[PDB]
Amino acid sequence: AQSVPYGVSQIKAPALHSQGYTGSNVKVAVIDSGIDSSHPDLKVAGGASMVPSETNPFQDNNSHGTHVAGTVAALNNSIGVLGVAPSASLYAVKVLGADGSGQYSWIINGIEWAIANNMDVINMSLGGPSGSAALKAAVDKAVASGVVVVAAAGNEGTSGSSSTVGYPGKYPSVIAVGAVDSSNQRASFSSVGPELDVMAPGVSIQSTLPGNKYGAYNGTSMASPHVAGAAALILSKHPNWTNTQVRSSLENTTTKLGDSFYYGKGLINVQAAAQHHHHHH
Amino acid sequence: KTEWPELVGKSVEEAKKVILQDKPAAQIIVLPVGTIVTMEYRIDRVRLFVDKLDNIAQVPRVG
Ligand SMILES: [Ca+2]
Repeated sequence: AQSVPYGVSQIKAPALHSQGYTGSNVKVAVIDSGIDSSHPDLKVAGGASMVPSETNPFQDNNSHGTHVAGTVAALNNSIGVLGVAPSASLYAVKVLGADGSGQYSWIINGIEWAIANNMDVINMSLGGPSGSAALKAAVDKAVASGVVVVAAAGNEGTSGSSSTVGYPGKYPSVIAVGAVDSSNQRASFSSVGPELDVMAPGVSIQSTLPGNKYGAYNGTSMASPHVAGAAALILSKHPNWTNTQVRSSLENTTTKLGDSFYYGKGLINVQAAAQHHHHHH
Repeated sequence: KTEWPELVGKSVEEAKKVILQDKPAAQIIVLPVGTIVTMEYRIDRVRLFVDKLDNIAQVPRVG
């Protein structure tokens, strides 16, 4: 039997599924540690590896990329869990190895591959404490090419009145996503600051794990894919909306939560976003 | 104890000894400083980022 993770229902994704919008024909790149393409609850459309020692993008030696991928698109059937956009065309862009780390050049290489392969949405459940001009250029180029770019805000908690949002989440071209629980309370680990854009479920999130397994993880890594999947649902209903319009529909239809420094615009509501009438984009 | 500023500059062996005394179930992993990492939050994990001399390059912290 299939179980729908609380976070998928919390952002109102099944409302869109009941109208026939499931992310069909929308290309989402999960830039991460690979995706176990053999999982019965996942369908991987393609991929590429930028990790020198791990050429196969369909072998996830860490587990994180498979869990992130299940939040975006675990299949709608009678087993396991349910993704936000269960019909999305899922791409495994491996830029992190078994130890969960990657050089900045490998992440940039994956972004360049995603742009060249016409991805509609990029999810980056990853980050580092320092930026680089090359990393900023890559995410800016993806957005200038029309791609919706989503990233985890970071798990650095608070630090007085200063931002703790990491990179690439800190760049204004990226949608930086923080983590709430089932009660809409910010997780204490969730990064904060002016650059935080929206929140999504990131506490005790059930998803797919390698080897036909399922399990729960915590983090802004788990929140990000709810937003990347939500962007794919919106594009399946509105294929002509630009990335600018998808982003504004998600940010301007949230359920307002706490102060913007800690919660950004609030919790995404993909049902409201998909019904949004734009006045500025 | 969740952060170890006193270990910046120590060797990996020295840092692991102190962290395990303070946090016996710590899941320690060593990585090159200047990398990008997964953003899941693991309360039992302590990543050690090292420089070109293999010394702790940044303040170790749980997560
Ligand atoms: Ca399923």
